[PDB]
Amino acid sequence: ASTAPLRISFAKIKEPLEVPNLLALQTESFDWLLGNDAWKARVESALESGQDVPTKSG
Amino acid sequence: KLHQCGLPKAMALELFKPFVMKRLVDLNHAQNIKSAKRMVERGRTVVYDVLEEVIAEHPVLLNRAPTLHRLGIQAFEPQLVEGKAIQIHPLVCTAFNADFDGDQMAVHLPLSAEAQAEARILMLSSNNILKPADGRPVTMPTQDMVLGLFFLTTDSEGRSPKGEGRAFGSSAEAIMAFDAGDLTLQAKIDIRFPVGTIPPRGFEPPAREEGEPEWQQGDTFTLKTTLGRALFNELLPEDYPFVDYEVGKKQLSEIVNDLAERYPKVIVAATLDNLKAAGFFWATRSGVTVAISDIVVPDAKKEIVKGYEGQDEKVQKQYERGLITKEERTQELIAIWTKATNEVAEAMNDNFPKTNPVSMMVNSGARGNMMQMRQIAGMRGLVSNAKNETIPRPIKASFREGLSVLEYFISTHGARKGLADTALRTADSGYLTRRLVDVSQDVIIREEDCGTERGLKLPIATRDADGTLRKAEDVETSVYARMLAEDVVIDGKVIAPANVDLGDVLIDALVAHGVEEVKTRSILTCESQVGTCAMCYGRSLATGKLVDIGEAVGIIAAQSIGEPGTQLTMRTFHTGGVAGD
Amino acid sequence: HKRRLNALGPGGLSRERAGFEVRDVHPSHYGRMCPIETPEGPNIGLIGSLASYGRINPFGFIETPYRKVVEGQVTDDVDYLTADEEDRFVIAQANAALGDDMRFAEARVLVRRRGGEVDYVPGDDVDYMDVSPRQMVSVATAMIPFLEHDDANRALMGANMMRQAVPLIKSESPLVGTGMEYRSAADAGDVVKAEKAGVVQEVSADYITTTNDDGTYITYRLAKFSRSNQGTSVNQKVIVAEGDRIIEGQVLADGPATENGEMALGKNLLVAFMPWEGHNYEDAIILSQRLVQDDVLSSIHIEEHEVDARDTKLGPEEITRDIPNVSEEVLADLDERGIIRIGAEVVAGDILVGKVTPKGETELTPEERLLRAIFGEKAREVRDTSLKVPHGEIGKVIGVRVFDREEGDELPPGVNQLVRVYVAQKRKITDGDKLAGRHGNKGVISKINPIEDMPFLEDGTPVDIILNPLAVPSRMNPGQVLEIHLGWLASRGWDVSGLAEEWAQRLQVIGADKVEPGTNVATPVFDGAREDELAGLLQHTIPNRDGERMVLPSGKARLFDGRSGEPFPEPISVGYMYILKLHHLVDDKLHARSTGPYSMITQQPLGGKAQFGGQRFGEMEVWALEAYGAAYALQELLTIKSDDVTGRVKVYEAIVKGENIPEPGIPESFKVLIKEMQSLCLNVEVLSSDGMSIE
Amino acid sequence: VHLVGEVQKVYNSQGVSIHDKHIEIIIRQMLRRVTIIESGDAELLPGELVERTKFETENRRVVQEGGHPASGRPQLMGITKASLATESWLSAASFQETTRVLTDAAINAKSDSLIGLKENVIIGKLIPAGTGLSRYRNIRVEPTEEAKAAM
Amino acid sequence: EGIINPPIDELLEATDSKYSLVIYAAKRARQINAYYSQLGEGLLEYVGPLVDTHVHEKPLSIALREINAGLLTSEAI
Amino acid sequence: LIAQRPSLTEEVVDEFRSRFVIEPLEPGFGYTLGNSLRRTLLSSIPGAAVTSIRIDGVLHEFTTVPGVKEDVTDLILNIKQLVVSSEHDEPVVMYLRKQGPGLVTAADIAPPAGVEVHNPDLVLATLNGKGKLEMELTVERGRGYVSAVQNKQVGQEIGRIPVDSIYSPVLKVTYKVEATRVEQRTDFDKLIVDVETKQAMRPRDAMASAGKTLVELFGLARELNI
Amino acid sequence: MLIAQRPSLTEEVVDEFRSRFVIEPLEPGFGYTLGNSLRRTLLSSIPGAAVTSIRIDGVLHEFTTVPGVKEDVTDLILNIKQLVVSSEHDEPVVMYLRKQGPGLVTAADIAPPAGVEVHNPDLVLATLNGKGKLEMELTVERGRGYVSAVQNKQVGQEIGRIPVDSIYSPVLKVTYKVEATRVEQRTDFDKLIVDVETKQAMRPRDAMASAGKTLVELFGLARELNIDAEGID
Ligand SMILES: [Mg+2]
Ligand SMILES: [Zn+2]
Repeated sequence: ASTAPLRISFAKIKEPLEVPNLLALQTESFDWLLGNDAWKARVESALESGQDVPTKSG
Repeated sequence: KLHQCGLPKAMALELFKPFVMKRLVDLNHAQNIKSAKRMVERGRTVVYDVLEEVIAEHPVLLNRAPTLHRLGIQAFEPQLVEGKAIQIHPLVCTAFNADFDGDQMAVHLPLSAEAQAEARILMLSSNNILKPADGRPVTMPTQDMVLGLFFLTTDSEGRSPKGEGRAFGSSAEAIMAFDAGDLTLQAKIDIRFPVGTIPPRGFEPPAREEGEPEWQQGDTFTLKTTLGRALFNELLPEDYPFVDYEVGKKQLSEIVNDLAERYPKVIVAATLDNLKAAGFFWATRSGVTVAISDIVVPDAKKEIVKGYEGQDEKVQKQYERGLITKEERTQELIAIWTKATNEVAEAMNDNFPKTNPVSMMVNSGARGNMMQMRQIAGMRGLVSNAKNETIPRPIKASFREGLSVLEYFISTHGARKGLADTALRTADSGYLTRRLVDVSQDVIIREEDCGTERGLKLPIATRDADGTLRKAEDVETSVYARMLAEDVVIDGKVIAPANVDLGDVLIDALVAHGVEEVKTRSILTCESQVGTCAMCYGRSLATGKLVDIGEAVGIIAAQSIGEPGTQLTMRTFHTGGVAGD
Repeated sequence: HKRRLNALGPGGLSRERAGFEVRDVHPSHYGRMCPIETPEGPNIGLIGSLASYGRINPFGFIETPYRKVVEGQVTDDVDYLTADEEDRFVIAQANAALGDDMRFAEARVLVRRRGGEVDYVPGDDVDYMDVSPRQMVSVATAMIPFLEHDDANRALMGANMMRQAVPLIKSESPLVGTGMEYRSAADAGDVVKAEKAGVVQEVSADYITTTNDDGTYITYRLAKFSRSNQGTSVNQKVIVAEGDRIIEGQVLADGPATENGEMALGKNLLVAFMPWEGHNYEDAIILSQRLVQDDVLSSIHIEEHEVDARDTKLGPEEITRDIPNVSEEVLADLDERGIIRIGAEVVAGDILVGKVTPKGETELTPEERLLRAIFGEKAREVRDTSLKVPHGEIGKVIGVRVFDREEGDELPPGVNQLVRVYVAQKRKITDGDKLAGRHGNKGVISKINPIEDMPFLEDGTPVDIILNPLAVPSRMNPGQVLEIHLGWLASRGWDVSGLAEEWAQRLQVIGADKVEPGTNVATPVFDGAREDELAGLLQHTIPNRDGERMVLPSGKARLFDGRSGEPFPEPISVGYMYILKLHHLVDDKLHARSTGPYSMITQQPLGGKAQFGGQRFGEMEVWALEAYGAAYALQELLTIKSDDVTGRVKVYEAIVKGENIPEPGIPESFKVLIKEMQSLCLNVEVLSSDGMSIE
Repeated sequence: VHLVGEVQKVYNSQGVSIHDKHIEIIIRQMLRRVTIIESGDAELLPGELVERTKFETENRRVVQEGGHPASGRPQLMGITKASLATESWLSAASFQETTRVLTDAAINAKSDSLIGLKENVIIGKLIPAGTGLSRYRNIRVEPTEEAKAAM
Repeated sequence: EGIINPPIDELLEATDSKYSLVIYAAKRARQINAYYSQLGEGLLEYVGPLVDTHVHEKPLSIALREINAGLLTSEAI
Repeated sequence: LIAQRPSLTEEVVDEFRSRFVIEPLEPGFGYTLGNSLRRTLLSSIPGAAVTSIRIDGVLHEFTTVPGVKEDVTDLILNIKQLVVSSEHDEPVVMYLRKQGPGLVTAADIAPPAGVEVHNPDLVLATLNGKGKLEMELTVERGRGYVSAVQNKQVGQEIGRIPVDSIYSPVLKVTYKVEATRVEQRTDFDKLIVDVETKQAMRPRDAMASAGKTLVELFGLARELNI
Repeated sequence: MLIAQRPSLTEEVVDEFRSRFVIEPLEPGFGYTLGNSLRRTLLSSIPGAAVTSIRIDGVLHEFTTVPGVKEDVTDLILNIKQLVVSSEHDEPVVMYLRKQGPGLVTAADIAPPAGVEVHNPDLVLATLNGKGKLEMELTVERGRGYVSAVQNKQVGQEIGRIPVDSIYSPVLKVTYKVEATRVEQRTDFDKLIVDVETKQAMRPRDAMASAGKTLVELFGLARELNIDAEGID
């Protein structure tokens, strides 16, 4: 809602998907390497969601 | 001015530390030498005053990193200037190939008396009008000034030619009328000229009507011209014959070359400076701009292209049934779209008026190229697919309408390849230049006159249509600036005396007399016991006079060969599916 | 920097191994690697930025999101496709229109397929389409507005340049820009956002305290004027009030080059396109003194240089105010232990911290002996080695840090004490400074006219910057003209209601119909505002004063020449353009040298700016000088001006004394070479015509 | 003629122009050497590169001696080979290849005469091209008697 | 009052070349600079500026001024 | 042929904006007059501005004052656009003190006798309950624009800090021309110049000063001849 | 607050009619104000007198030929407008020129009426072949600045009479250039150089004195708003 200041949009087509976490490339990779709580949390979230993921850490 | 360069305070003060110290001790501003060092390090005002006193009459060589050809290093008169960047004269910038996007240029200091003498005489920025590559002006760039001159010497229809069809007693009253707004700069009118105004070269045979002898070559004469052409000519020196034709870029180079040939260097520099000032002023007034309504896409485009699309989809339909092979479909579609883009290019060319800014700054030769406007207004056309292929579906939208996503992607396919090719070609060009300079050394002019008479046969005039003689299309790079080994007699009378460099007048006379070939002396046949003689090499091209003994012809030749290596950037558009052909 | 994919590295494609194929784009690089942006140097294309929607396959491949299509009906389901799985299916284009129902409006739809083919396939045959048109463009390139109208080359240069804009004193978000700058700013780590949804209790410049409803109190400390890696300030402002409610992830404090959580890499200036007296020739730039006057383009710069009190074999080094062989006033602003006070303006040569060598074997020279006897001064073994501000510098010190060996702090071996001082200045925009816009149009400032010389508009507003029109046709980036017109439109609001026009209908349905003056406007990178929209809004701009619109329907305006005073002969294009202050500042580039440090193995001057380095007279320079026939200048530039130890002192003495320059000797590098080829068992002997030679 | 025309059309394809003398100097340089054939009377090796001036000199010597001249055929080779096979070993060593040229310079015991340009840029002496020539640099200066009479 | 103040064409036609002009004017400039730095020996050989001189000047400007006036002459050994 | 001398009439459109009409000008004369008037009205007008300041416990502009959400540099930017009228030809000192929570503004600054702040509604900063702002300001008088670099003259007073100052109190000028109703081919034009200036001074005396400067320049040109 | 260096107009004369005027170092950016205002006022404000119409004997407006004269009518128009006349009647006045026989008719042979003076009798107006036959009457009228030719209906009143363009300004042209100069170690000083070309009638310096007086009046009209002081000298 109040995430950003109001900016008039000239866009014509609605976008279903939102931009992901733009820094996911580094943070998720190192999360996987450490194998800390975050990596295993994402692993179990993917498993219960059915999404494939390496379930062994780095 | 043409021989001036600006040096920020800090750089000038640091470059000239020994000289500023000597001047400070001599004027007693500083007690002793060490105190002078301390005072300059402090940077008190008297130090800057002494600096302003000491830099003048001391040349400094400005020099850019690539230094492709000998105009890379150029001497200048320094000049203190506030700020922190070198100030340079826009005329000499194109000699350096030095743009002002962002560009650093080194400053070197001639130290000895001989060194500064050389920088005064040889390397001076005003004695190098002519580029040594082919002997043409290089010190009249065109980005902005030439647009001003073109807008200045322009025929009617550039505006509503109000105040047209009248005569004015002298250019002064015409100018007054121009400020009044009744007259416009672009409007044909009859203008007087005071005595001494040398008239148009084609105006000479015509004259006024009288029963007594008259000499209009150097007295008053009315002339139907424009106020703009009057201003342009009064920029040029009085002795120069009047110019009544639009200047653009080619004719400006022509007149600059004529000035460089027939006038002294100082007059050439002053004329260039006047041309510069007027060009900037009248480009400011020219009102060239760019806007959304400036670039108007041709109306016909959409219709024609959809017609093509119909044909195209029809072809696609008869490819869906297997009636045509895929390769044949690709080739015929490529031909179809080449035809379409040629047709739309012609339609856009017809549509755009002569008064719009883009037309003014592309016709004049200021900057740009007609295909760039083609793909700004008309559709881009066929774009090369990766590893030198052609896509079947060219881009149908111009940059004004905005390309599509896949269209933008397939355009980047060629853009990045162009970048990489440019980089590789500059590397190879540098290597070639080094090799040419390194083989070409040792060849210095070490003799005034050859011992021999043997010459080289050259074709003076070719492609002579039936019942007429036509000179060679590329006569300039071949036979100009060469010395005839021996005289020529065609009607039993001598036409071109031996050992004279060739210009326009002699070439025209010899062609008119109908000779088909000439025996021009050249370095190949040169028979010199020591190196090569000056006359065999003929006149230099950066000076317009006979090559002085001892000049380095080898280095100049190698640099002239190597300079456009970066400019070539030409490659086969498509391999065509065959290798080695 | 985070998202780059450096192809260069160990066990991979090195710079030498590069060919034509690797650099060139591939049809696969769509949603996986931005083709527009890359370094333009020799490593062109080898390094590229990850696409906006890119994600990493666990095996290391890159995926991209695609929507699902079934029986001609695109669904609201997404699948992630790698570079191989994308080949089998036929993928549509997001730009393809869609009907009121979820089905395609047009049977004919653009599609792409195996091998990068772009052929069309009408009707229900596709299965996957791009989810957003900005899939193929990275963040930097996605920032540019009206990208589609620019050439690929200029968009490449504009992406490379946008990564060099320095933060300013006061940052302002673009009036016209992509709608994505908010995400780019927020996900960047510079900005400080809340981890709890509570109410702020104490707002202050240094820190901000918040209280979640649970009870936890958290205070965020805002960095203030701390040097970044590039010697630029990271000053962080505060936006939230005292009693305003907060939500998780909401933004509290801006970062460098940010505003209300929106990226702001520069300011937006009023631009008019016209040649102006040649001061903007060859793409140089003319801007008002208003920017110098109002600090519109001004950036803080913090330099940090440090010195260490190490112990040598003679003894320890002392950091003391009692530096030897100095005057009294030089050490005026120093502290007790010999440290410059905080807040004391410095200049070139000023003493930051006073350090003295322990001692050294001093054999007083006879002249020094006599002079010391005369003045009764005792030349002491302790020698001055204090830190001084390098030449060509200015600034107010903002902080000093001291670390002591004997204290609990740890230091490397030997260094008893270490001192770091911050010198911070406020560099204003000046001549020579490099400026540039978003669309790869860059130029050095060439003149800053007073506010009056600026050709002003019908209501007296001077134009803040002049740019040469000659750039845009050849540069093939008419996107900047579009941006200028839309910036003018954003600055002056517009009202569109009941106009019944096609563009009016599109604006009304989009919701961007009634826009007040000043509010920002967003044009996505590939769904920008059509030129019809710009034309219509230009017709229907809000009257700024007296009920008249200063810009004609053509998008141009009447410019009154400030100097002469007369109106310019024809209207001129004007609007608001976003410019950036690059980091290619003149102050850092400037460098001169009378005489300075010399190298060791070969006695020629050494290189670089930090060490008073003379410019290199390369091979092509001597080639050009030979081409002129100038031989004596070459002799001096090779022997007197470097590479001859005997001649340099002699020439300095002759210049200072006024005596004529002496004859050059032989260079030192030649003797280095003859000695080296003597040590390869080649008896390289220099001989004269009449027997042995004299050297 | 063929080389001049070919390279000129290659340049003109883009649109750039250069004068033909620039090309002609290089072309004369490439053609400078001659391959000796039938080296019977000349007593040197057959089938190796030899400078044109050297060829004419040795032919004059042998014909004056009464021996029949050894034949030769003009040979064209690239700029690189021409540069490497030069009389001044220092200039060639300053070119791209250093080890081989230095090695054969040592084995041949060839003294590098200082005539030319690059090697006189190595030594720091004055290049013999332009202001460095003997005839320009030997002049002496003194005003006229009337100048002193005036003052 | 400038580098280009003495125009070059007269100097070329005087000295018949351009390099010879540079070296000859350089020799003259060296001589005048040596005279100006005599500081008291008063060697009879040295000759001061023939043309008028400013209070502070470069030797080479005066040398080229003398060449333009033409009163100075050269002679190759 | 007809002789008609210029005549000036004035009208007000706002408390600080006025329009001035000069009808009998010659053809092609109004534009140049309006331009020269604008050039001198923006360049040289006498005004007052803050040239330097002092803050307790602050040694340079970079640091921050505890208790105020805007860093000192933001305070420089805020005061820099403060508009003042100073009658003392010498520098004057003003004091700004504020304790407790609230918005410190240009209204609460202490005006010395003869120096007046003219934009009291401006907001300079906001203080917290714990905060405390003390500030000394130096007001000088001049014309044009002067950067902080040349305004620094005290070195030992490390607490003092200079600020770039702007003296000109005029905001903008816009001139236009028309055609007079008199029936002649000359078509004498009516120059109308609209001046809007800051709250410091009425535009009337601003243009009075501009006219004084220009008339003095042209009188210098005239009298030195003949 | 006071100007660092006061200006001082100075003159440089190369011909009796051509002149150059230099202003010493001046406040920054003031060069263009003074330069262009001076140009326009010097070109327009100074009053003068020049011909307004010409009448040839025995010709029609459409009939561009004149019998008995080798030259045509348009060159005659150029020549007459070239000629300078000093008049003070404040109303239209007429001048006559009647000459016969072959020869050359010049401004010297023109007979001026009372109170009108021709300044340059050297100009040759026309050349005659055979019988000159020339009879001519031209109208002079004082005025200000510059005005283009218009129809007054004089042609309808008399067929021979035709309009002609006029040069009321005593000056022919002003070319002003502003350059930079360095004073007290500061380069923020602009020198104005104004080159004034004027006809032989009136000296340029007096003309610019009149122009400066006019500008002084026109800008001191602004003193009436209020009394204020600005730094000077
Ligand atoms: Mg560049
Ligand atoms: Zn020869």
